[PDB]
Amino acid sequence: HGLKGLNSKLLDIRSYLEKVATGKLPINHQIIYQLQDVFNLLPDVSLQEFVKAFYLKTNDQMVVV
Amino acid sequence: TRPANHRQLTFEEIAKSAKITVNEVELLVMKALSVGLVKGSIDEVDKRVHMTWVQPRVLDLQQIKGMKDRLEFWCTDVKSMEMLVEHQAHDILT
Amino acid sequence: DYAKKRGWVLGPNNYYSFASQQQKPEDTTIPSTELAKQVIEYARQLEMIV
Repeated sequence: HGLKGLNSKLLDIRSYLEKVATGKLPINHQIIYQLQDVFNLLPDVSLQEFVKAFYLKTNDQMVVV
Repeated sequence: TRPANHRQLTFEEIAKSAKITVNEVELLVMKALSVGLVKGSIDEVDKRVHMTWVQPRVLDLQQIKGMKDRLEFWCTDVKSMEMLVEHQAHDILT
Repeated sequence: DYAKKRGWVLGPNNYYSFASQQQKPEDTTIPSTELAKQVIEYARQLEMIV
């Protein structure tokens, strides 16, 4: 349900952004830089120390399982 | 300008781009860290300023198309991996 | 015959050229999707009626 809700919200965001992008509707000067800080997040999954910690905790869970 | 893959910037490109001296760079980025547009930190041993956050700016149409392309790249994988959890679990999730 | 055989050619007072080593690139988080399969199967064994 969380995955479907995230998909629906991202679909709405894409619909609005491609609507205001392609000529129709004025370019709102806010939101487009308020949603700029979204893309400054999403950290690198292919980072060395993050993977090194992720396996370190996955094994600790697998002991209990 | 750089797309957060190598956000770390060396001091040499800072002193070449801003045409300031070698020893005067750090106070300058401290001034940026004084105000709040920049939220980085400085490593002096390698002399590299790591970057975490940059305040947002105004964007134009081609940048909006690129943002929509990246947002579609993110939008596809959600459906693609929801198919993974829904396809490999039928009678658990019922 | 050994000067024309393979890499590391020899003859001018030292044997040079054609070094051989490794770089070893890795990501190691690629089988994570595979890990998902594994953990779901675990719940599979926990949830079909015997």
